[PDB]
Parts: sequence; structure tokens; C-alpha cells
Amino acid sequence: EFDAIRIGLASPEMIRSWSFGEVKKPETINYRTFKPERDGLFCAKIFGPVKDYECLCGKYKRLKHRGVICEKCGVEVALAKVRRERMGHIELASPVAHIWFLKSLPSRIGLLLDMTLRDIERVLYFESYVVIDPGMTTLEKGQLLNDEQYFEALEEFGDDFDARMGAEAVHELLNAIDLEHEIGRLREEIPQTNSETKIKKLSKRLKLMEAFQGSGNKPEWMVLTVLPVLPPDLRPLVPLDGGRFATSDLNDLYRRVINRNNRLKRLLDLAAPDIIVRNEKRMLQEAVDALLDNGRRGRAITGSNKRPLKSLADMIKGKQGRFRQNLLGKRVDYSGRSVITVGPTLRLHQCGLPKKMALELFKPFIFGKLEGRGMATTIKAAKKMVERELPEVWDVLAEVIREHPVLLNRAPTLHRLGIQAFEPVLIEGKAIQLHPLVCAAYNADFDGDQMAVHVPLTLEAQLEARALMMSTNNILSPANGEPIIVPSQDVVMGLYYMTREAINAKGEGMAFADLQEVDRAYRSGQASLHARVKVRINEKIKGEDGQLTANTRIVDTTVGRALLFQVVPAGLPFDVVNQSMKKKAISKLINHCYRVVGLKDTVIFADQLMYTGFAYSTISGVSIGVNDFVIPDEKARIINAATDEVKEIESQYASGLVTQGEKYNKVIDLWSKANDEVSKAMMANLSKEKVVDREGKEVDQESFNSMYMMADSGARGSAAQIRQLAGMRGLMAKPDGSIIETPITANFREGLNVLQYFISTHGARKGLADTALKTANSGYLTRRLVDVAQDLVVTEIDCGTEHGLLMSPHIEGGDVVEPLGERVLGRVIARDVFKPGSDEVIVPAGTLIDEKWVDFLEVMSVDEVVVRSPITCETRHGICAMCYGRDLARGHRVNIGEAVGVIAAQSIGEPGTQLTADNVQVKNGGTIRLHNLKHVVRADGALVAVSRSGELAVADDFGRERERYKLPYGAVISVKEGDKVDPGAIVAKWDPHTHPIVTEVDGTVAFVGMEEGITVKRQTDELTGLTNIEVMDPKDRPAAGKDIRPAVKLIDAAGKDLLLPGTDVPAQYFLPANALVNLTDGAKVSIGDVVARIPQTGGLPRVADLFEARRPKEPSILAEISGTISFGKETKGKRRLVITPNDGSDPYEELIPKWRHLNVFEGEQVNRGEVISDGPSNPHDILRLLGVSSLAKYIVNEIQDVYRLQGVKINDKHIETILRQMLRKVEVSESGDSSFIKGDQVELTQVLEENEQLGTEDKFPAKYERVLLGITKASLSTESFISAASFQETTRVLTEAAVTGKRDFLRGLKENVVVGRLIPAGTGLAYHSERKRQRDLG
Amino acid sequence: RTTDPVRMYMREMGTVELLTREGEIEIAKRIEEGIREVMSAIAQFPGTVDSILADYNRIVAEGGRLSDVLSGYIDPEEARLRFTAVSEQLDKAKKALKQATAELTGLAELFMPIKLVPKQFDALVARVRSALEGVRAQERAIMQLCVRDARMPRADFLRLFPNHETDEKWVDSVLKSKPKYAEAIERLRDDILRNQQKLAALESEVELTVAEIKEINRAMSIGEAKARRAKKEMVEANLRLVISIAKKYTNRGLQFLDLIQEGNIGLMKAVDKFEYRRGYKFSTYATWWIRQAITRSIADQA
Amino acid sequence: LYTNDIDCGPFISDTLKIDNTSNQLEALVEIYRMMRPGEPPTKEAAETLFGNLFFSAERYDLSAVGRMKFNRRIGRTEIEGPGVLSKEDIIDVLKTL
RNA sequence: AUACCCUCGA
Ligand SMILES: [Mg+2]
Repeated sequence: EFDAIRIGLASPEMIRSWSFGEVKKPETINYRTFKPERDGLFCAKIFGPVKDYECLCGKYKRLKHRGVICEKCGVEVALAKVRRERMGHIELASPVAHIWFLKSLPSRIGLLLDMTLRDIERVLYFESYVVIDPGMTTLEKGQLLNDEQYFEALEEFGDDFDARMGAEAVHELLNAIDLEHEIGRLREEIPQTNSETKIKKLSKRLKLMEAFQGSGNKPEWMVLTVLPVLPPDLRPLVPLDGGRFATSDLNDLYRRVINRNNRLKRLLDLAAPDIIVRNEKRMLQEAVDALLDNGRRGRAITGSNKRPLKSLADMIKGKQGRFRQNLLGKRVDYSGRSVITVGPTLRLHQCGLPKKMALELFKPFIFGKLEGRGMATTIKAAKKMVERELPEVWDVLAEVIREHPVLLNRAPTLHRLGIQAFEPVLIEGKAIQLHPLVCAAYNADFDGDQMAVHVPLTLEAQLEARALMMSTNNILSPANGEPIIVPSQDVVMGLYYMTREAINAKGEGMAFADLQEVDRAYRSGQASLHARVKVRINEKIKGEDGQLTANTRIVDTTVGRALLFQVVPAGLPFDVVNQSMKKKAISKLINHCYRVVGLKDTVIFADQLMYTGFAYSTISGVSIGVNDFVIPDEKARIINAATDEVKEIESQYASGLVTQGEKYNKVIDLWSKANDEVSKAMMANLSKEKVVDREGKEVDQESFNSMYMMADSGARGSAAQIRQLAGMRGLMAKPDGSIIETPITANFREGLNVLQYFISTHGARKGLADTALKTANSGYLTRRLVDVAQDLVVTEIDCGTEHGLLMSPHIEGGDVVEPLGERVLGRVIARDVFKPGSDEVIVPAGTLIDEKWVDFLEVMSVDEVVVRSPITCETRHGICAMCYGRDLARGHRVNIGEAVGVIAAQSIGEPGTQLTADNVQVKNGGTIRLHNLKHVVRADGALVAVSRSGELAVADDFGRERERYKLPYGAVISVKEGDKVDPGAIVAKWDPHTHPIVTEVDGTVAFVGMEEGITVKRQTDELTGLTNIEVMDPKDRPAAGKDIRPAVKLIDAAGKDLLLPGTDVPAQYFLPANALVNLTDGAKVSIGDVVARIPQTGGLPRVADLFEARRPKEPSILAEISGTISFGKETKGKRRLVITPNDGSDPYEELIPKWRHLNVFEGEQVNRGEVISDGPSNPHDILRLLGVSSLAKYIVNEIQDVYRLQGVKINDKHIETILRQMLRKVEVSESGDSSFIKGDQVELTQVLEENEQLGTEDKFPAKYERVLLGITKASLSTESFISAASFQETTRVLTEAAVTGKRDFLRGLKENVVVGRLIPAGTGLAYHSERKRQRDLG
Repeated sequence: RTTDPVRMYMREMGTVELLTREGEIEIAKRIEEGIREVMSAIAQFPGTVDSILADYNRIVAEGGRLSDVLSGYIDPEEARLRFTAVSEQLDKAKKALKQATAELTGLAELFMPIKLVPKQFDALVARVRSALEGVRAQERAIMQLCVRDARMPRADFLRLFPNHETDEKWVDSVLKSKPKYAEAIERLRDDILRNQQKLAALESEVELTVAEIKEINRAMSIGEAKARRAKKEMVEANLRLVISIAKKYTNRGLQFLDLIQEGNIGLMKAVDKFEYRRGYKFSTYATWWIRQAITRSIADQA
Repeated sequence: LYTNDIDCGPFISDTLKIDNTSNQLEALVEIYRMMRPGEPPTKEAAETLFGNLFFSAERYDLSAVGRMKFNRRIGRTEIEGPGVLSKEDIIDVLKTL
């Protein structure tokens, strides 16, 4: 065994140790005799023998001496496999710099010499000298000299100045670094300079120097004086048929390097002139650079082809970018594929398998069984029987297939559900038969899809297939507890048609003694499928745990509902099946049955539902005909009216009265209203388009029109599509996004004109083009999500912490978006839950909330609860099994070893393909309550609230808040806390239209410095619209009026100076430009009076932005520290708003440029959490100021809005898991034990602080600040280098690991995947634990 | 910050300019002057002259060919007369080994116009540099011995010892200087003296002293440096020709720089085998060698 | 300097206030430095390179469609024109821009 | 039995 794969620089001595010879000849194989030549790229002396256990001459052919090397044949006789491990070396006449440590964005060789990459490139390209060992001379070691400059320096000095050129000079510089002295000097000079940029550069210098010192790495090794050569089979020449040979790019590059090296030696040995020698050295540097990588500087090309050569960097990068196609993809055996086909006679656990595919896949199993039964003696006979397809081979094939599950997956597997185990059944054909109910999970229709089939071999593999990924096990979606193996289109249609009702039908009225009599009457044809009848039933209810009570009851229902209830298992009431059985109702029924009865009865119920749905959709000859699309009669009248209106509006525009810009909006609004009215009329006609006779007088009933059934049942189609099918198509958008001024009046039944078809083509082309980019972005996003959240696996059971996130129902707006029940279902409680009256414990502790608990919480008036979240659970290297709540694919709590991180990433990324103001008006009646409001009462009781943080809530009678609204600054509210307000009332009468400035104090104000023409302007509007004064702009004012700002000095009614609480200075708010101060100076202004009034995306890109924690073009400016805010000096061009908190004055405040509008009013509480200027928030400021839980709530809500817009439901556990993975790193402020500023894992800092507490001193513990990293940045910054190297930027991370000397302990999922070990999660957890037991404990 | 290597090759080479054919004649005259100087230096080494007499004896005994020994002057019968004269000069110089110095100067004058095949040139160079290597090795041996054992100071080392290396005068003088280091030297008298006996044997083989051999080898080195400088000037002149001719074979399955470097090697070979008395332009002869080099390079890569 | 503020801005005049290029040789050598960086430029070499890139029947050509469309877009009655860019063609494109 | 290019399906 082994562990902890290391990475470091290759020493010339260790490079020699690796090699088995010195490659010296460029050519590979002689054209006359086809054996590799001496000292060539395939020489037998170096790389090994061509034929296993053979030599060059054949002197020794026996298989006995496997290590002896013959006398005439120096090529040691050994196995042919050895050509894969044996490498050689090339001795270069001069050293050449390594391309990776040169051209990486932070140049390691440049950083180690404190000289810019440009200067090093000048030296390497033989353009300028560099100075080595300055000695006692004016020249410095870092000084570069030109030809004339160097000649002058040599003439002036003569000696004591070693100046060189090329990579030889760089090598001479590197080995004279004296890393100890440089580290000491740079550490001494690190705190001397207070510049942030310089301190950052010297900190990076320190990091590199300490990495080199600790890692046992030598700086001179960066410039390789000797380079290896790949073993011949890893750079093979695959002979083309016809005697041609196909040479790999590696062979071409190696040949080029060898040729240039041989040229170098034989031109230095004859003392060629300096210019040509330096040109040859440059060529050798370029050739080695092209061998190592390409396109960085030179972009070398091949012969007679514009395609660049493939270097080793591109080889290790793999295909598909950096996603290793050989170490992660790894085409497998015992596999096949074919087109899929629906099999309606299949049970949920089994799938059809063609005879030939099954016979080919299970061939070794068939051979084994044939030999065991003795029917075949030699394997040749077994092959003859299996190829003859003798009748007895089908019996043994059936025996090997009986209990051997197989794996089926679609091409894009967006989640674990995309590959499930099926117990194959032999079928006659070439297509793979699929169960209809698993198509939804696979997202696989039968329009040409193909599926790959894989045969697990080991008993471990078969048991994992049967116990974890058998199709019956995964009924519920891992993304949300809602079922995924649910009736789809056709079976939903059948079940819906069965459970309908007709006003008058054959067989209506009589009573049936049992469901059996109902079936007997229906099959005999004496009763309609949907006829209102009476039937008594024997339902067994599971109301009490462990006690199944059966009761007999007579229910008024239909024949179809009674028939379908005969399928329902024995734990559910009949009332669950007495409705119309729409798709959502059926899905909820399956979900309820799973959580009540079990799993086996649930799969039986699902199979029975599918069978009956198919049977009764076949019995009902439902069909689509031209008469089914019922065009409403009023559509013609509505269209004519709208055409008359648009003609009138066009005439008005021609008159010039109406502007084109307003006419566009008017006509689009008119046409949208007409389209909505037409659609409403069509739906109202279609839905009730049934007139029936009930023993005389005619009556109406729900329609039996086929298209209406297909919509209402939810089987297939939507109202938006019937809007096109039977109503006007409505407005359509031009490619620029502007809605075309004329709509499509015709529907698909009437047929569109040519122009309308062309517009619909605009729309359809836009959508179809968007689809492919949506798929690509979703794939990239889910790949990044998986690679950032893979190491997270449940390890502990209960971490022990009591921190979590306060979860409350999402009530953004007037309606409840998500009830509290759905948010905390399957979660775990973090603290006590209390009644409306305290001291009464409802939910004690971390009890996993289930259906019973959510019903209990709904019965009580619990509104806000705190639950344990993965962002909590401070356990190290994993997550506790509580803080990650109930598993979603299973009904119970998660089990140790569940890779919830990968499940989270798959859950978030799977539905990506589905992606792309004055006053408050209370909705319903409820007791109004205030939250986070800080305002004093007005003179008359207006209660104007100037605080920016504040909201208005209308709590229900029970106590839960039914609706909440954001109350803005300066809002007058008729405070009636505890007094119920009727629905539609306007309790708060805010009307900002401006930035009002409240006046918390009263008295006769003293507007000091109000200059009419310099600071203010008594400009009155027309018709005496305002008796006020307009403040003069700072630049529009005079030279002296530019610096003068109006100030309303705080005085009382008699002239007494007043000041705001907390600060001695008065609340004399300045009046800036564009102000509205109506109150006369010296007039008593009431408390809260308005003094100064100043007038003021979505889809996959948005969720990607949130998961990368990006900064938009204009981020929202937020307050830094809570306290007394000030005014920003606009003269300097950037507003500086100093903050003076009452608890402690901190004068530090940044300057915000006035390029973006700032809506901040001075003289109020800063409220660090609050916002200073509008705009989309920058995830960071929220994290570093509001906290972690606040950032968690904001990010979760932001992602969930995007997902809920398309109606896809995803549990928040997954988003919180990804958030935990991103917040995994923290930066340190005052270390005492580490570097000043460093990005270290929070686990590392926590461990260091815990050890320091019980250690040398007590102050050794470090203080740190949490930092947020994007997924593409958090994934590349992992401690393991193998995980990052196979994600992205392989070169950068590999060079960083090389210089840093990183070690990778294979303790993640991808590490064990690439190295071929058992996964540290799932069933490999036991193996990993035993390995840890045997390793750590001796 | 151009990254194109061809571009910087053009920049660095573009400083030098061409020259008319009289300039080529002058450069070839410089080459001839250097080789004449080094050959005249070789004349002051009796072993080399005896070796050229032996090669002539092989010529007469048909052990060597006319084209494998001589390369003209500034038919074998003129060679007969010239080597008879040089042998008579050698014998008259050896007879009176004062006036012997004048006799060797006349010997160098007579052997000065002669020109020989490069193989014999490298043989003569190998002999003289081997004598130099022996002297230098004795220097290093004595130096490491005394410095690392007796701690005898480097100042008196580089003051009194040099240029004799053969007589007991320096050992005795250091012994009479009476430091403790001279007392420690007495343990190392035997090895140093027997190595100096070998040096004296080498000198008696060559009949010359250390200072004389140093003078001749220094003059030969100066002549070689002059010839090397002339060749450098000439090849830097013809770099333009080599790039111009290298244009023909770009897409021949080989890089441009490899082609021009092989053509450069060919043109240095051409310079090594170019004479001005042919009365021809250089380009005519350089084209053949450059074509040979480039074509062979491309043929090797098939 | 006949100009205005709201319309007719100094877009060219402001551009001409830079690059410190007075002689046509200075402009030619600057263009040679830009297009062929590194190699030291000579008068003849830079002039030849600029001429070849600008108005040579080889290494540059507008087809009949190209000339017709350029004339139509910049504004010209003649449909047919020279195959190479005219001296005043660049001035016309600058004016249109 | 290696790399590009083209076309096609989900
Ligand atoms: Mg499909």
C-alpha cells in the first residue's frame, strides 16, 4: 500500500536516478532493419526489450534469467511491460529554464529573484546581460546590461564583475540565493513598510521562501540542466496500415530537442562565433519549452498542418479541457447500449434486455455455469454453444439473469437518479425495454433515446445495486422528498378519466355492496365508468401507531373512483381517492402512501396505478380531433373591437396628438388585455362545454373534451399552450426583445398567415438557440458544483453545537411564498420550541421533524423556529448527521457515509436546463405588528419612521405573521398595534418621491448660511406651485458660494440651542443641492417634520453569479459601522461620510465616488447592516458585516427565487451545503502563530487555537475573519492538489504544488477515484476506517 | 518584447553588413596570415618538423598521398626541393645547438610558406597542447602538494618558482629562506624532484626550455585567435546569404531555424575550405556547401 | 477652429494632439514598429511594408462587391472603383465614423 | 488503432 503522494521539483541527480540511459540519437528506427537504434528514442539499452524475455541478438532466449544482461547483448532480458516504467535522460549542453515556472501568471522564477518576468525574458532570449557576484563594483546583481553597456562596464572594471547571458545566467543566480539570508532580510523588512501593495508582495515573497526552505526544494532545480524522456509506449508510434508509421507529437518534440542539443555540442566544440552559439542556445530553450508546453510564447507548429503540436502539458490536461477523460472517464467493459422502448408489462424493479445484448454481456457467467453444469468441457465448446445459440444455452442464460441486477443510464446523467439498477428480463428484439414510471427520473422519452447498460460483477457490486440503486429504492427525489417515480402523461390521463363524474350516466343511482360488485357491474356493461353511485367499503385506517382499525362505510362516489380504490393499499382512507385524481393529486397520494404504509406496498401501489392507468386510458378511446379545439365565439367580436381601437389610435397618432412612444405602450397594453380576455373566454367556454340531460331539464357539467382533460388532469399540456391552440397567439417578441406592435390573431387550428408564422419563427428560433446554451451552462455549473462540494460527507452523528438558522415562512410580498412547514420538514430543531406563552417546551431538542411534527406545529401557532444547518455543525472534515436533517431520497435520517455534498451539487445543477411603491396596501385582515422599527411618535400621532431598517407586519389571530411589508424612511403610519385592520386598508401613508429628511427635534430653526444665489435660490414654480427656496448647486454657485453650504441650526421656539441625544453637536443637518425645505426658517417645526427632500438578472447566469460570489458592475454600497452618519464632501469628487458611533467613535470612513447616485441622508443612525446606496448587494460586505447566518439566508433566498420562478422545488439543505463548502476558509487578522494575512482553512485555525489554549501562552490564540470564496475558487484552493489539478488550471496548481512541495493524503472522493481506491463515502467507509485503525494506531 | 526567435536573430545579425569581393580577399588574407603565423610557430618545435619529414618519407615510400599531406603554397618535385632545403636547414641548426637561434629563425622562415592538410594540422596542435598539458599538470601537482601540505605562502610561490620548474635552485632557495614551511617541504622533496626529472626529460625530448615553449605556444594561440576572428567576420558577413538560400525548403518537414542553422554549419565548412587564389566570388562556393548541409539535414529527417 | 460643443465634437483634433509624430517618416516607422515589433526599422523597409499593406494589387484587394459596397456606404455615385484602398478612402471612412 | 474535420441523435 501507499499514501500521501508528493510533488516537488526534479533534481538533476534524481533525474539521473529515474533514467535508465542517456538518449543521444534523434532517429528512432532504421528503415532497413526494423529494430530501434542505439541511443535512440526507443533503444533497447535504455527502455527495455521489444519482445518479452528476449534480447537484441537472441543470444539468450530462455525464460530463466529475467534480470541477467548478456555480454554481447547489453540490453537486459526482461518482460516487455518494462518499456512503460523505464525513462531516459538528455544531457543538455547548456541549462534551459522550465516553461511552467516561467510563464505561470505569478512567475516563480521571477518571484524568487525579485526581478520582473520581462527582465528575465530579456536575459533568457540573449538580449541583455545580467550581473553575478557584483563584488566591489558599482554594478548590482539585479542590474541588466546591454551590449554597449556591458562593453563599457568591462572596459571600466576589467574584472570582479561576472556578467552572463541565457538560462546559464539564471541558473547561476538561482543556486546563489541563500534562502536563509533572503528569508531573514525579507522578514525584517516586511513590517517596515506600511504600504498594502508592498506588504502583500513581500508576504508572497515570504510564502515562497518558506515553502522552499521547508519543502526540501532547491531553487536551482527550476532551471533543468537535464530533462527526462517519456517511456516509448506512452509516446508510441502507431504504424498506419500499408507500412506507414504514425509518429506522436511527443516523438516529434523529443526529436527536435535532441537534434538541437546535438547541434549545440558540435558547434561549441569547434568554437563557433558567439552570435550563432547564442542563437543555438535560444533554439534549444525554445525547443524544450515547446516540448513542455505550447502556445504560451512561441506557439510552435507541426509540418504541413496548421494544427499545433500536443505537448506534455496538453497530454496531462487530458481531453475535455482539464476534466481527465482517462482517469475519471475510463471506458469500461461488460457494457452496451441500444434504443430504449416502453415496456408496459414490466414491474418497477425489472427492465427488458435483448437476447443478444444479455448473451454478450454475461458471456463469462454463461461460460462458468456451462462448465459447472458440465454441459461444456473445453471453453471452445462453450463458445461454440453460445455462438450457435443452442436451446439449452437460453436456460443457463435465464439462470444467470434471474437475480443479477444491471445498471441503466442515459447520456447526460444530471443526478444519481440518472443511473439505476434493474433486474433484467430477457426480451425478443434489439431494444432495451424500460418501465414507463422511471422515464421521468431519467428525463428520457422514447423519441430516439439510447441507454447504456452495465453489468456489476462482484457480490459487493450486485448487493449495492440491489440495496442502494435498485429502482424501487429511489422513489423519492434526492432533491426534495416529493416522489419522482410517479404516474406520467398517459397513466395520469387514464386515472383522471376513470375518476370523473357525469351528471347523468348509465348506472347512476344504485348502491353496491362492495368494490367487487362495482367491478362486476362495470365489466358486465351495466354501469358507466363515471356515474354517481353509492358503495360501501372496508377501509383500514392507520390512525394509531401499531393499530390498524378497519371500518365499513357507505360513500357517495362514482364507479371509477370505487374501482381505483380497489388498488389503494390497506392503510389509507377512501377520501384520498374520491377527487378527480389529477397529476398533482396522484403525486401527493403516492407521497402520502410512502410515509404511511411503507416502501414495498408503495412500489406495488405504483405498479398497480400504472397498470390501471394504462388499462383505462386504453378503454377510454380518448383522441385529438380538429373539433376538439373549440374556438370561442366571442373571439371574433373581441378581435374586431381591438382592431377598431388600434385603428382609432393609429389615426390619432397620424393626427400628431399621440406620440409614437406612448402609442406603442398603449397598443401593447390593449392587445395584451384583449389576448387575456380571449383566453379567459376560451377557457370558460371549453371547461364547461358540456350540456347534459338529467331525467328532463338540461344541466351543465365539467367538460369531457379531450384537450380539456389533457390540460386539467395535468397529464400533458398547459393553459399557455391551449392559448395558442384554440385562442389567439398574442404578442410576440422581436429578436431585440421588443414586443411587435401587432399580434398573431390566428391560432393553430385556424392556421397562421405567412407574416405571423415568420414572427413565431423569431420566437421559436430564439428559444431553441437559448436551449443549447442553457444546457451547456447547466453542465458547467453542475460540474463546478460537484467539484467544490465533494469532500463533504456525513461523518459524525451529533457535533454538539446549538447554533443554526432561524427559519420563518417566506412571505416576500403580500402572499406566503413558502409555508413554514415545507421549509423545516425533514430538518432538525436546534433549540427549544415554545408556545405563544413561554416556559412551555413544545419541541424539546434535536428531534427530526417529520410529517407528524409538521402537522403538530401547524396545529399550534409556531411561526419562527431555529433549525440546525450544514452552515453550522462546526465538526472537522465533514458534517454531523443531525445538522444535515432527514435524507430526501429516504424517509429516515441520513446515515454515516452519505456523500451529501455530491447529492447537493447534483440536486442544484440538474434543473439548470429548465432555466434561461408609494404606500402599503394590506392584503387580508390581521392584527398589525411592528418589527425592527425605531421611531418616536409625531405631534399628531403620525409616527414617521426615518430609520432605514424597518418593516410592517400583520400578524394573524393565532399569532403567526401572515404578511410583512418593508416600511421605508419617513413613513407616516396610523399605528394600531393590536387593532385589526380590514383588508385593503392603507395603514402607512408613506409617499417619498424624494429623500425626505426628518426633524426629530422641534423649535424655531435657524437656517444659517442660506444665500439667495450662492447657497439657496428662492425659485418659485408656475401658478405658485411651491412657496419654497431651491438650494443652489455647489458648482452652479459662485466661487465663494461653492464652499458655502446651508445649515439649519437647531434652536428652540425662543432661541435655545438643542442637540440630538448621544452627540454634543446639534442636529443641524445641512441642506444639499436639489432640496425642498418648505418650512420657513424660524418657524416651529414639529418632531419628524420633513426638512430636506432630494429626488432619487435571472436564470442560469444569476445562480452562477450567486455561486461565484461575484461583484456586479455597480455593487450596492453598504454602511460600515453603526453610528451617527455624516455628509459626504462632494467637492473632492468622492463623498466621505464619517461615522461617529455613540458607544465608541471610529473616524475611519471610506470615500464613495459620486459617479453613482447616493441616497444617503446625513444625521441618522448608520446601522452597519443597512444600505447606503441602492444596487444589487455584494455577497461579501454582507458576510463581513451582517455575519454568516445573514449571508446564508440571503444567498438561499436569492437562489430559491430563481428556482421557484420556473417552479422547480429544491430543498435548501443543498444550497446550504454548497454555502458551507464555500465558507470553508477564513482569513486571519492578528495571528500570533501564523502569517499576518493568509487564506487558511477554518479547521486549521480552529485546531491551532485549541492547541494554543492548552499550550505555551494564553494570548497565542488567533483572531480571524470569515471569507467567502466562489465555487471555482474554493475548489481550486483545497489542501489536496490532485483534486484541484483535475478540475481546472492544471498547470498553475501543479506548479504551485511543485514549488510548495505539497503532499496529498488521499482523503477525498476524487483522490480515491483517480488513484483507484474505495470511495471514502458510502460502503467504502468501513474499509477506510479499518485502514485508519491499522495505520494511525501503529 | 518580441517573442519571435527569428526576429531577434535578424536583429542581432542585422548589425553587420556585407562587403565587396576585395573585402573577402582581405579576410582570406587574414586567415592565411594567421595560419602562416601558427605554422611558423610550429617550425620552432623540432618534433613537429621531424614528423612532417616522416610524413614526407611516407609520401616517397607511398605511405601517403599528395592530396592527403600538402595543400599548395602561396607537383611533388617542388615539394622534394623544399623539404630537402628544410632538412638541410634542420641539420645545420642541430649541428651548432647563439647562432642556433638564428638557424631556427631561418627554419621558420623556410617552413613558413608551406601549407598542409588539416589532419596534420590537428596532429601538430595535439602534440603541442599535450606538451603544454604535461607542463600544466606538473604545475598543478607541485602546487597542490606544497600549498595543501607545507602551507608554504602563495606570494613566494608565484614570485620565485615560476618559469624554472626544472632545477633544484627554487627548492634550495625556499629551503634557505628558512620558514617552518620549508622545513615541512623536506618531506616532499622526493616526489617534487622526481616529477621535475620527468619535466626535464620532456624538455630534453624537445631540446627547449619552459620559457621558449611558452613563447611558441603563445604565438600559436595568437595566430589561431586571429584566424578565428577572421572566420567570425566572414561568417557574420555570409549570414545574409544563408538566410536567403534557406528560404527554399521551408515546408520540407523541418523548422526554419533548424534549416538556417544547418546552412550556417555548411557555410563555416565552406569558409574552412575557401581560398582567394581561385579568383572567384564567395557566394558561388558557399551555395554548394549550404545546399549540401540543408539537403542532408532534410534527408536525414525522412 | 470652427467647431461646436453639443454637436461637431473635436474627436480628430483631440486624437491629433498625441503620438508626437510630425514627419511622415516618423509615422511610417511607428507603423513599422507596431506591425513588425522588435526588428529595427529602416526608411526603405518601413515604406515598402506600409505600401504593400496599403495599396498593392497583391497582398490586398477589394472585389467588385467590396468596392461597390464601400462606395455605397461611404457615399459615392460610382459603383465600380479601384481594387485597392484609395488615398482619400480612409479620409472618407474617418469622416463617416 | 492516433489527431483533426464534417454530418447526425438524445
Ligand atoms: Mg427525446
